[PDB]
Amino acid sequence: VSSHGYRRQTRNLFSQAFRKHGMPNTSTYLTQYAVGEYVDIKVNPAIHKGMPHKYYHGRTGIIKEVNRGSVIVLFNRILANKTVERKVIVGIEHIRKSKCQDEYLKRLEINKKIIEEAEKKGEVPVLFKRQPKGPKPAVEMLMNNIIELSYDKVES
Amino acid sequence: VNIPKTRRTYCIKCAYHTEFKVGLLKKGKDSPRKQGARRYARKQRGVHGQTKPILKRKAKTTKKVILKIECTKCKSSQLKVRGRAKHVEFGAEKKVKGEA
RNA sequence: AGUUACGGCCAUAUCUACUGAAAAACACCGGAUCCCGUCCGAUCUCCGAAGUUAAGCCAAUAAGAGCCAUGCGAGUAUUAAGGUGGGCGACUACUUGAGAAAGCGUGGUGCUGUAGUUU
RNA sequence: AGGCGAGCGCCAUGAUCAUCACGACACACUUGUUUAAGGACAAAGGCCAGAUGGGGAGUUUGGCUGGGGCGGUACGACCACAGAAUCAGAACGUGGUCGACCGAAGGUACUCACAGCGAGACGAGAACACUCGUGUAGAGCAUAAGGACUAAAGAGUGCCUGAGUGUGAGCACUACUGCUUGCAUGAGGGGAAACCCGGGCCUAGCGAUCCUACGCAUACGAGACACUUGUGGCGUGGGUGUCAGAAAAGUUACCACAGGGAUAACUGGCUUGUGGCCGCCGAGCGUAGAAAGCGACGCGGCUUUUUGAUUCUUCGAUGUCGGCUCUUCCUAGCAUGGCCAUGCAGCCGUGGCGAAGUGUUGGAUUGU
RNA sequence: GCUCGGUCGUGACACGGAGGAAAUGCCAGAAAGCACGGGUUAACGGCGGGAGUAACUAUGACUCUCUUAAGGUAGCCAAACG
RNA sequence: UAGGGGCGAAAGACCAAUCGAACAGUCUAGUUGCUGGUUCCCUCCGAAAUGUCUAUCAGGACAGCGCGCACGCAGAGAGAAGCAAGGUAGAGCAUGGGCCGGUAUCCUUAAGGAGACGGACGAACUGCGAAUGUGCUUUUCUUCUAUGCAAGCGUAGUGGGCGAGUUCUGGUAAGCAGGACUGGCGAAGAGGAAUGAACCUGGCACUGUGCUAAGGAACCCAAUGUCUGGACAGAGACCGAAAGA
RNA sequence: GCAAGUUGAGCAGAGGAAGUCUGUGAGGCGUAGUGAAGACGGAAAGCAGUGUGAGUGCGACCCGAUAGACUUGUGAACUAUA
RNA sequence: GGUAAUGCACAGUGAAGAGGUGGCAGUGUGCAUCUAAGACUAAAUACAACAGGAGACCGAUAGCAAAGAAGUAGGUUGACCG
Ligand SMILES: [K+]
Ligand SMILES: [K+]
Ligand SMILES: [K+]
Ligand SMILES: [K+]
Ligand SMILES: [K+]
Ligand SMILES: [K+]
Ligand SMILES: [K+]
Ligand SMILES: [K+]
Ligand SMILES: [K+]
Ligand SMILES: [K+]
Ligand SMILES: [K+]
Ligand SMILES: [K+]
Ligand SMILES: [K+]
Ligand SMILES: [K+]
Ligand SMILES: [K+]
Ligand SMILES: [K+]
Ligand SMILES: [K+]
Ligand SMILES: [K+]
Ligand SMILES: [K+]
Ligand SMILES: [K+]
Ligand SMILES: [K+]
Ligand SMILES: [K+]
Ligand SMILES: [K+]
Ligand SMILES: [K+]
Ligand SMILES: [K+]
Ligand SMILES: [K+]
Ligand SMILES: [K+]
Ligand SMILES: [K+]
Ligand SMILES: [K+]
Ligand SMILES: [K+]
Ligand SMILES: [K+]
Ligand SMILES: [K+]
Ligand SMILES: [K+]
Ligand SMILES: [K+]
Ligand SMILES: [K+]
Ligand SMILES: [K+]
Ligand SMILES: [K+]
Ligand SMILES: [K+]
Ligand SMILES: [K+]
Ligand SMILES: [K+]
Ligand SMILES: [K+]
Ligand SMILES: [Mg+2]
Ligand SMILES: [Mg+2]
Ligand SMILES: [Mg+2]
Ligand SMILES: [Mg+2]
Ligand SMILES: [Mg+2]
Ligand SMILES: [Mg+2]
Ligand SMILES: [Mg+2]
Ligand SMILES: [Mg+2]
Ligand SMILES: [Mg+2]
Ligand SMILES: [Mg+2]
Ligand SMILES: [Mg+2]
Ligand SMILES: [Mg+2]
Ligand SMILES: [Mg+2]
Ligand SMILES: [Mg+2]
Ligand SMILES: [Mg+2]
Ligand SMILES: [Mg+2]
Ligand SMILES: [Mg+2]
Ligand SMILES: [Mg+2]
Ligand SMILES: [Mg+2]
Ligand SMILES: [Mg+2]
Ligand SMILES: [Mg+2]
Ligand SMILES: [Mg+2]
Ligand SMILES: [Mg+2]
Ligand SMILES: [Mg+2]
Ligand SMILES: [Mg+2]
Ligand SMILES: [Mg+2]
Ligand SMILES: [Mg+2]
Ligand SMILES: [Mg+2]
Ligand SMILES: [Mg+2]
Ligand SMILES: [Mg+2]
Ligand SMILES: [Mg+2]
Ligand SMILES: [Mg+2]
Ligand SMILES: [Zn+2]
Repeated sequence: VSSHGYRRQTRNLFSQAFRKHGMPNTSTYLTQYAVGEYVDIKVNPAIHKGMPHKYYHGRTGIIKEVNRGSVIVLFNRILANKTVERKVIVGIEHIRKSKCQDEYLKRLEINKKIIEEAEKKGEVPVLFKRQPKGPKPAVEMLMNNIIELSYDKVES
Repeated sequence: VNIPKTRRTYCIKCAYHTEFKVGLLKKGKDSPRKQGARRYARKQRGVHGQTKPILKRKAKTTKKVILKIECTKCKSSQLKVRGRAKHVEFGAEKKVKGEA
């Protein structure tokens, strides 16, 4: 039978990668955080204070409050077939800034131009949506340089 | 476990750090005049047998170390709790490193 | 263009042999009276310029070891979905999709930020 | 009121109230010695208190479990493995550990490594102390297992008792418990300072209501007022290991009741280890010679006639071992009929093939 | 287990003592029992292991060693008891 | 001589067909987590056999899944497009464990040992690493959507499950014991596999005409014939191994 | 139905009467909370009925133990012993 | 219910003439309110047999066990049963 301590089953998780042992780099400490940013959790096994519980490893959430050397992040979780919000305390050594909003922020920068012109000249924005890839395109071909294919390889 | 007989620490009444005297807490004698003692005496009185349960299936070996510390200036007291230990000594000789 | 002080990413920067280097630096170097520290002015701390490019730091060289990239291995190994497919089983063919690794070939061998100094 | 030893205790005897034996009388009480004998003793009653007490009275005698019992603890905690690469995830599944220990093995600041290997240095050897060069951990880190750590978290050296005090918010399926983190304070610590510290490098070493002991200030107190006892509030200790927590020994073949095929003792079904029977290969043996007859070391099957393994059907009932009697079926063929091989001269045999028509007995010991 | 003897200790309530305004507590005191010393199995019951050693071999009268409250005598037996 | 009492040449025997504690009557309609039963029609919606704690294991409670009444309302059991985490299958044998053999060379012996290398390996070995599955953002992103969702309040049943396909652990195995994922039977009829809870086709108000599925088409039995190769065994259509001519 | 309020308490007065009508008039809950308490104070329509679903206690959906106790109740015509 | 004694008893002990009580043990002191250890008392309240009047009750397997010669016919050794 299995046990139920705070760091159960973390032999693979919570171990350093090959040729990457030691303390964190300066960039870790010089990064500034703000309320409302999206942030991503990855535990560093060498630091023993401010570690989250291993369920949260590799998950992304939103910063709710900022303190001297730690952050409070909001998560959601299913328990007993219902949704529950959870507020997780994490030290700054175990977090990295998330990339999940990157494309959306670029798109907002384009929208922000159009939405002004749409008051002056038009009435409503064109709004620049994405579209999924359509059907295969048409082609005009010169028809020299033909290559033949054959079952010449007998494959003993 | 070895404990020194003196400890400089914060005194709540004096509101600054002071010298304290350190010793093991002592369990005092039960009083017949309290409400629980009075109730039990009356209930036991007749031909009623044993009227309250007594524990028999006991299981623990140690009990928790508890220190009483007294402020030398104002005689106020604080209670400090230290966990379970089979044996305790006050003011013995230091555990000097690198013995023969 | 190098160097030097403080750095960033942490081997394209490592490890082993050899060889070069104008100027200014960087060093080795000469002492212990004091401050400071040793079994020991070796290390650490202080006060100095008689010497020297031999060393370190910097740079080149090597069908070098190791690291980094790419091609091939290879539509190979494994795998999702499907059928009144096959086989006594062990397991395996086909149809619509996803898709490696080791080895071995070829090329590389630090890049940059802020300030100071030197034709 | 006397006496002793450098007014003290010790030794003399004289007044004041109970009081334990012993005598001698008769009045309570006792006995058909009764116009009598005993006698304040006995014997007989009453109220409290100790002792003894299966002679009796009430009651109890945990759970999980390839049925129960005996055994173990899968009953409270911790690490690793597996459970078809998030997390979770059963079995009396696998390898183990816990109920503690430590004034430093706690807190801080600085210095320097280690295990080994190759050269050296009298006694001095395999193994004594001191040196030089290499050395990504091959060492250590009190105590399982995993993770972590290199101008350190390891080994030394200095100083300190933060193993402070109030009061908030959260994480682990979250009550208890453990940990993370906010603000305010200390005539707080260590460090030049930035920084760090409200136990142990991280994941284990633990416990409610009521009662009781101690610490802390603020309350209550019966018509009024004072004091000795008492009652409230917050926090810690004293303990429940069956660990979300009753106060508890057996036996019934003299036995009762409610139920159960949720579960055993027959048969049947599935399986075939064990039991029995058959094939394949050819090392050696047979007077020569693998194979007339055998056939090691290995390998593949069939049967249900042995005993296991499991619990699907029956507990408002399927009569349980052996013998007697009587019938039918199977073949893996003991005799009787036809044949083939031979290490078949003849006699007696041995190995094989088609074949189940007819036969296969009488007794002694023993329930068999 | 039953029985006999003494106290050296413990062991109730009463009866005393000290103190306090008083209650509650405290101290002394204390029979029988218990403890301690003897008796008792036609009372309940109980009654051992290991090594060597004799002119063939076997066996061990003999020796040594551990052990106890005492180590199964006289008889009887694969017996209704192997 | 009378019931927690009698009487016994002792068997728990006997005490009015009753005795290991008599009979009569009352308290009393004693108690029951256990067995049996529980009475009219149609319409609409529709489960669970799992988790935590329990002197708990034939029982409870709390939560999860139904239904009724519903304030209200931009959502979704599906994809894309950016982004994270993971150590299984395959592949390998660089730290640790561990099997067999080595040329030149080296060390001694005149044996053996070491070896520049090759072959064989681990659920508690890893240097590399899938497919499938999981989460985050964006409708400023395709596609659907009111006969739809639905906070809140009140209250039920359930808490013995079993089986198929794909996979795993214990065991020689088992119609054996125990988990995970996606649909079933339970609570599911109809047509087909001759028959069968779960397999194939495919989800049911009540009628009438046409068409197809799965499976069939000499006869039983509604619909059948054709072409080309194999095969002779009381064979096959239903059916066992290593070994063989 | 009435509403910062609400109500068939008991009981009295009327009435050819176990009905009905009218008084007097308590109490209860509400009109705002916090603490063990001393003490302090700052949001949210209620009361009484007529019925339905549902919890708890009483025989409690219906039937069913082996047992326990109590009597100033009965029995030795069978059977035991003097 | 009565909580460091609400009421009632038994044994020891046992008052004062002045005493009792004021929902928590004790001691003191003012204040308020009563008078135990002797007796009698109407009305307003409770409920069988027997008699009278009523009813959203039951209608001969119902309603009391019993709508007729019902505690009857009949039964237990007996208590009792029907
Ligand atoms: K006389
Ligand atoms: K006389
Ligand atoms: K006389
Ligand atoms: K008894
Ligand atoms: K089992
Ligand atoms: K275990
Ligand atoms: K360790
Ligand atoms: K009072
Ligand atoms: K009063
Ligand atoms: K108290
Ligand atoms: K306790
Ligand atoms: K328990
Ligand atoms: K018993
Ligand atoms: K008997
Ligand atoms: K059996
Ligand atoms: K049965
Ligand atoms: K029989
Ligand atoms: K024959
Ligand atoms: K025959
Ligand atoms: K003998
Ligand atoms: K014998
Ligand atoms: K007799
Ligand atoms: K009998
Ligand atoms: K009786
Ligand atoms: K039950
Ligand atoms: K439906
Ligand atoms: K259960
Ligand atoms: K519920
Ligand atoms: K390996
Ligand atoms: K593996
Ligand atoms: K329920
Ligand atoms: K069912
Ligand atoms: K269904
Ligand atoms: K059919
Ligand atoms: K079947
Ligand atoms: K036909
Ligand atoms: K009810
Ligand atoms: K009954
Ligand atoms: K009177
Ligand atoms: K009748
Ligand atoms: K009669
Ligand atoms: Mg897991
Ligand atoms: Mg008493
Ligand atoms: Mg120069
Ligand atoms: Mg000097
Ligand atoms: Mg020098
Ligand atoms: Mg030079
Ligand atoms: Mg059991
Ligand atoms: Mg430490
Ligand atoms: Mg801390
Ligand atoms: Mg810590
Ligand atoms: Mg428990
Ligand atoms: Mg069964
Ligand atoms: Mg077999
Ligand atoms: Mg059989
Ligand atoms: Mg029968
Ligand atoms: Mg039957
Ligand atoms: Mg029969
Ligand atoms: Mg035959
Ligand atoms: Mg015999
Ligand atoms: Mg279940
Ligand atoms: Mg049942
Ligand atoms: Mg593999
Ligand atoms: Mg179950
Ligand atoms: Mg069907
Ligand atoms: Mg009320
Ligand atoms: Mg208000
Ligand atoms: Mg009933
Ligand atoms: Mg009883
Ligand atoms: Mg009172
Ligand atoms: Mg009629
Ligand atoms: Mg009648
Ligand atoms: Mg008669
Ligand atoms: Zn003080």
